[PDB]
Amino acid sequence: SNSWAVAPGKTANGNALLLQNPHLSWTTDYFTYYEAHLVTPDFEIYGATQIGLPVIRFAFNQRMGITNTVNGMVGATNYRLTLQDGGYLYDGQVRPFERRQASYRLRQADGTTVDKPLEIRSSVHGPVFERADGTAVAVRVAGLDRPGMLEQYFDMITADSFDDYEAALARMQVPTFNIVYADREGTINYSFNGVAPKRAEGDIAFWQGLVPGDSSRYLWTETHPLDDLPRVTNPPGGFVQNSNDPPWTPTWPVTYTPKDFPSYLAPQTPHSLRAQQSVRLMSENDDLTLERFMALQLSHRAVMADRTLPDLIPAALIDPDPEVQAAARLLAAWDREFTSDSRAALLFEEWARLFAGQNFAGQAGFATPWSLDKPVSTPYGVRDPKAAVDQLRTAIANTKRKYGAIDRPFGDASRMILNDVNVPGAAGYGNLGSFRVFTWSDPDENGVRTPVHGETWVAMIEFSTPVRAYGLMSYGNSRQPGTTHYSDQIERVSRADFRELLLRREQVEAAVQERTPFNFKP
Amino acid sequence: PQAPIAAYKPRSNEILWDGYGVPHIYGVDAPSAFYGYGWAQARSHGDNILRLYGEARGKGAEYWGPDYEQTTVWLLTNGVPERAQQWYAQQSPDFRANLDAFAAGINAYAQQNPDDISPDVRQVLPVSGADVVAHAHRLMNFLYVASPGRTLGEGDPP
Repeated sequence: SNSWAVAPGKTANGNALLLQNPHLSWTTDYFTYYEAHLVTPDFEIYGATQIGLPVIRFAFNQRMGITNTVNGMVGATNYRLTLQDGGYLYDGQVRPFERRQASYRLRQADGTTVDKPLEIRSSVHGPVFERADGTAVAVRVAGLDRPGMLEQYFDMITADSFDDYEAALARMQVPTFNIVYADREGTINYSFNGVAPKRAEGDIAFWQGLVPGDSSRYLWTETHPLDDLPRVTNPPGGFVQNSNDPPWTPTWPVTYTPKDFPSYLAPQTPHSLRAQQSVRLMSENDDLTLERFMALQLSHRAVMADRTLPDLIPAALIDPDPEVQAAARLLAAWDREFTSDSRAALLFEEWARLFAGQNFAGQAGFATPWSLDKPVSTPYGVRDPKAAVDQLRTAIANTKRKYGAIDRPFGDASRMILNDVNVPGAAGYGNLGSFRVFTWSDPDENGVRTPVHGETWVAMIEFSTPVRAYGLMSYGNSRQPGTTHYSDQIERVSRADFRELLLRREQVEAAVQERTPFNFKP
Repeated sequence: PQAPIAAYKPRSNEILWDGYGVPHIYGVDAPSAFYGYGWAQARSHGDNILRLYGEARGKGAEYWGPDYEQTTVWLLTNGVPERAQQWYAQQSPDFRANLDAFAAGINAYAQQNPDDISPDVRQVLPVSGADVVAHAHRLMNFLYVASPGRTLGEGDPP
């Protein structure tokens, strides 16, 4: 997911800009986004939310808007229990479990149900699970006493002022997410939100692992208020961003450092290349128009090529194998963009899968490691050129096997296919540095691949008066058998041809194709 | 200071759908708009929504069998369907009416358009405010925050 918010001072027109850009599976129930527009005499909201949520999570209107990215807020603890004597060891004493016998029905192949017993055991920590290896684990989830998640989002997105928004956010009913805000008044905000247990010791990695479950020493009971969490408001940089990176570069220059917060809130791991691109795309550009803002969102730079190719190529041209030599020449002529017409891109991907592991996140191959001090220009270079060339050797094989050639056009293998609509792909993996994201599948036997995850709802909003907004939904606004509204946006996506989002009543009337009057009485 | 443009005052309850199937929902008050919204979501996504709500009652295994059983076991064991009932009762009365309206809209779409509802999610109906609360509760706390994979010691591919 990406999120930008730009302060008035950083724009040509003097109004704030907002990017909504969640990345989720294209093919998963509860992750499907839906676009809607709600208008009463007292509030207005437009945008997208996961199906079955009655409130819009990616909302905007004439006054304000928000967006969300995943932050991994560690809001649960898994505890390893020491089983002994029918109970579990805890503070030197064997202590018994709470047990209840519940049941559920299971549907059988023949349409009947059988009745199935289900013991539910709990320790002090929470409900207990046995892993396939025998480890008894108790899970302790923060914020089970926060019933107002839905109403909090509703109050945030219909906030009349930043103060009202902030008061709503401060109720701590939304247990996770980075949340970014912008408004027509000129305020922009980043908050690393969620419900975080207060802990007296241990870093994030300790708390993500199995915490020992034999001691009150590790049993937390309290959570952090909002002003204990990383936040940024109208920073001197004139923008805020998050691309799933740790909260330490939400703007440039930074307004805090990792030592200002408990160490278990968020990791201190290297920033993805997409996250690095996010910071530069914003910080390097002033006097932004909405048009230019939109063009920046399309960025699909193969940043990892920039970090590795200057070392890889000269090393590879030395190799005796003419096919390796030709691969190096193909790679060197590449402009390092993930365009449809790229003949080097697929090949580069395959080398990168070997150089940085299958998810492109490994760091060991670089000569210069990622550093907090050069946080958008590290890691750099190739540590072992000879070894990397051998990786290119294997990658030439893999590219040919998968795709049929070392030089097949990117957008001939990479297709976006919904129903009978078949269009050329462009952009690619976030971890290679592509800002706009399409997480391409493994190819089929004809070397054709499709996005499994990536751009879903994309909207860009300028809080002028009236507001101006443009959006697309990759997989359409419906997924019911036979809808014409599933594959009717993807061609536009392939051309980056965004719809004007229609908020004002006169615009809505000009565009209406179906009127459903309804009447509700309780 | 420069005020935003005038709000629109809906004088009747209607959904104006555009060419891409985006519902513009106009209600004369909050519960109307929420009803309209549940209607629209059921039009556009009824099958999966109903399936998901059925799961969040912890009835996956009962409605749809073994492929739904592990989520059933995960959610019953974490007392999700019952906490949803509690959370529902604990809503402010104004917001509880919005959730009831949303469930009503879903139900009313399925009523006026039974042909649009896949046979094996029919048994789920009617849905309630608590259903809506439950699904949101599985989504936030038991998919995002505490995934079954992190606890059971698993997780999904790339």
